[PDB]
Amino acid sequence: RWILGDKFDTVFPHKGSLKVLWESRWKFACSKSVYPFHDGSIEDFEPIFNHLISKNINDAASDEYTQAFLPTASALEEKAAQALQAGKHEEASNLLCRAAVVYRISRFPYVDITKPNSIKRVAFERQKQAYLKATSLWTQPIREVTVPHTYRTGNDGAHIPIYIRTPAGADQSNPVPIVLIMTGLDGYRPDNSQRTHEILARGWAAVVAEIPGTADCPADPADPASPDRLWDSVLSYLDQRPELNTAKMVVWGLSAGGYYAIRAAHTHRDRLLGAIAHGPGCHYYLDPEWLAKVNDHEYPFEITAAWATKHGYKTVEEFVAGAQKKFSLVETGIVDQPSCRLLLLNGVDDGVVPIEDCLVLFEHGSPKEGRFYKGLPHMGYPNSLPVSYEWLEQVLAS
Ligand SMILES: Oc1cc(O)c2ccccc2c1
Repeated sequence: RWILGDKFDTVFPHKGSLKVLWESRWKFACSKSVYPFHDGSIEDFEPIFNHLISKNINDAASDEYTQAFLPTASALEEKAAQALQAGKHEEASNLLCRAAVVYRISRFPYVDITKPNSIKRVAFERQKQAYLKATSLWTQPIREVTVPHTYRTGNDGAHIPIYIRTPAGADQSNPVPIVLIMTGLDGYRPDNSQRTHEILARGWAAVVAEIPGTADCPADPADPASPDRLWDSVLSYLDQRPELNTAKMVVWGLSAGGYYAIRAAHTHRDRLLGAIAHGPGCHYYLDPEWLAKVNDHEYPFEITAAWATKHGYKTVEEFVAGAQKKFSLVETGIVDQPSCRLLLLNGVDDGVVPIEDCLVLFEHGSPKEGRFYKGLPHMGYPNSLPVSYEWLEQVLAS
């Protein structure tokens, strides 16, 4: 049935084994300081994972996993405190960024938005504090703005915390283009350092916002229209900001954020020059046959429990039964209207969201843009990253 083919019916070897996950993927990813260990150091993680493997802790959702990371984070914060006092601001920033990655992995894969007393929420709260302190020392610092949700209705929260970073020379006389990052299930606003570096290096502003049913997003996760109101608030705030040119704006949806990039490309087409959807779902990812096997593929841990809560469902059974008809951009007809330019990027052999969720968008609305990587899993890294920046350079060209 699925383009994924033989791999669909496979149980991936790291399933329920943090040992195999580490030894076969995460150890290498950590060494290279690439996702999910970007900004991070193997010297910080190897002792923690050796501890987790020795105690045979495989459930990332459990407190035993989360709390294994916190003493390392503490020691890094003290090393940073020492570095700062000695006037070593670059070292202190790096140590705090390293602490942020330790907190990030500790709260993998999902901070439960309904359980604010959870250790993973506490980990995320400490990560944000570490990260803001680290980035306050940058020549172009990341600044948090709490955007009032003026377009809030129903069960929407009041406040939209976003990260903004502006390149050197950005002012009312010379306002700069905007790349608006929409983050994912396991990546929130502090998890995008290198993306902000690249955006600023091309003379653009970086704005980072979390998606409904994650992190500090106030959008009603149960209301499919909640993202539309969320972006009405964010885009209205950016319109007012004198140094940011909203006439040259692109949205960048990462993984779970890809759904929201695709949706926004239709709902807000007249306010966007373009949208990138990186490893997106929009329809077939909520197919019960797909959700039956999604836990058996490349995602480091169980995903269906996190997905249930992120889609505003109290139970996984209720999620599998109801999600597609409610949230599908195809089923609901969101795709049957025009869109701004939309670049779809993924691995052909994505076992997290199906490649069919890129391909189906070519059978609706405006012409779409795509590059899909043969034999590559979810996100189609590393190939899919540099093409992202090539496309932004074209769309935002002077
Ligand atoms: O921002 C992201 C999010 C992901 O889920 C990724 C997965 C694999 C490789 C890079 C990623 C980057």
